[PDB]
Amino acid sequence: QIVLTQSPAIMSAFPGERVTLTCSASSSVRSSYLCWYQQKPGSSPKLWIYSTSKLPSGVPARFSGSGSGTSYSLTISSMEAEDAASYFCHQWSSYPRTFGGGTKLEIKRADAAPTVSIFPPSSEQLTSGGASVVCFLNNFYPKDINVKWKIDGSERQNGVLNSWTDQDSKDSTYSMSSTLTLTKDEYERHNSYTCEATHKTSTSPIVKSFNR
Amino acid sequence: EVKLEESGGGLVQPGGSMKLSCVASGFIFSDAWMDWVRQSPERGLEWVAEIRSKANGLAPYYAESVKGRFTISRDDSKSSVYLQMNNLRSEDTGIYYCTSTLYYFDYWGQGTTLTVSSAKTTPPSVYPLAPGNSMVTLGCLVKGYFPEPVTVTWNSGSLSSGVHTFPAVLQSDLYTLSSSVTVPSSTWPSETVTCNVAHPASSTKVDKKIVPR
Repeated sequence: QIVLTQSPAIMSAFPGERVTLTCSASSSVRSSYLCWYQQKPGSSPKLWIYSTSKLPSGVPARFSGSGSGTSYSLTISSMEAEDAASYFCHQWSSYPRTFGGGTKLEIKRADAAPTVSIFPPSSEQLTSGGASVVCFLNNFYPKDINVKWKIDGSERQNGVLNSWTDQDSKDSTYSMSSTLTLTKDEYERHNSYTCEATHKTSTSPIVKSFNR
Repeated sequence: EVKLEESGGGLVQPGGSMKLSCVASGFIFSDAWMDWVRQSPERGLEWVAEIRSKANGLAPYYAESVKGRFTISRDDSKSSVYLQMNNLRSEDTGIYYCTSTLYYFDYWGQGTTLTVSSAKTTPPSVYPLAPGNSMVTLGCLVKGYFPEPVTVTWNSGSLSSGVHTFPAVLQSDLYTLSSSVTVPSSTWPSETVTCNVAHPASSTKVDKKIVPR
């Protein structure tokens, strides 16, 4: 089977910069049957380049492709925000048909502080017996960021689950959710709850809090 | 227009069987080659099976990991392609896409999720997230469901900007996610904000209204 290798797996580029993604094949691939798919979050992969270098309808003209034998490449003449997505190379020259591991192409932008929002356990959850405190850190850059919790001033760390979104398509920012799960008893024993966000390259954190 | 409607997904116990169906419309189905592709968090994006047009010999091809257990077939008179799966294993879990190829042009369906697990279908608990400035952020917490996925919209999709729906995380063998929406204060609570949470595997839908505390 023809194994397709896409290195590196993550790549970043400034707006307007020329970008090139590579696809290495273990054995020769006929150029007519080497294609590239683009996938954005929440959507199926779309054929983006066919027959090594040809563009289907709807694909912007700044995209191009080249290569032969075992080495192929996709090129963006000028990186744009809507080009941040996953890209897979694919061959159907020899069966089994195979895909590359994919490359997440992201676009650089200006640093942004996260909008932080904290939410207490709803009464519907308290009726059932649990208590989840939610904290959203929305629209920040870069992706590196830290979050911490405090209960009545005491620093918390256990029972915390985090989830990151992909880079947004319009403002190129990231978002994160931090959920602290506790029992109804433990939540009722305390009153003050605090979620704060800190970027290691900064001192002033963004703090939100509430009282039960 | 070109359309591939997929069905037959859901949860199945290991060793069970299931048939994925794909109904094509908007082209000459008998001229197209049909393919099934799988995308999973642990096996990446992998081709599953292919069946060619009648004029091309109608030959089927299979990936090695499914050869013998999967059978791809097509009914041209019903413009449909099927993937019948026996002895399903945990490795077969993922989003299956039905695709059609005419000339070099390839079209993919939206995909349906197949989950092979011994765990039972569990509907989610949907909890509102109301706060306790010029813009406010509301949310919905979807906790304790199985299997994937759940879909979250806001105000039946009319609230599309400023929406962040986060990937599901695994907690106590169940899935949990949250969705946030940011709106101007002039719109809420003067006008209602409701999250629509759909979990197809349990045939559940919750329309949770975010009332102020």
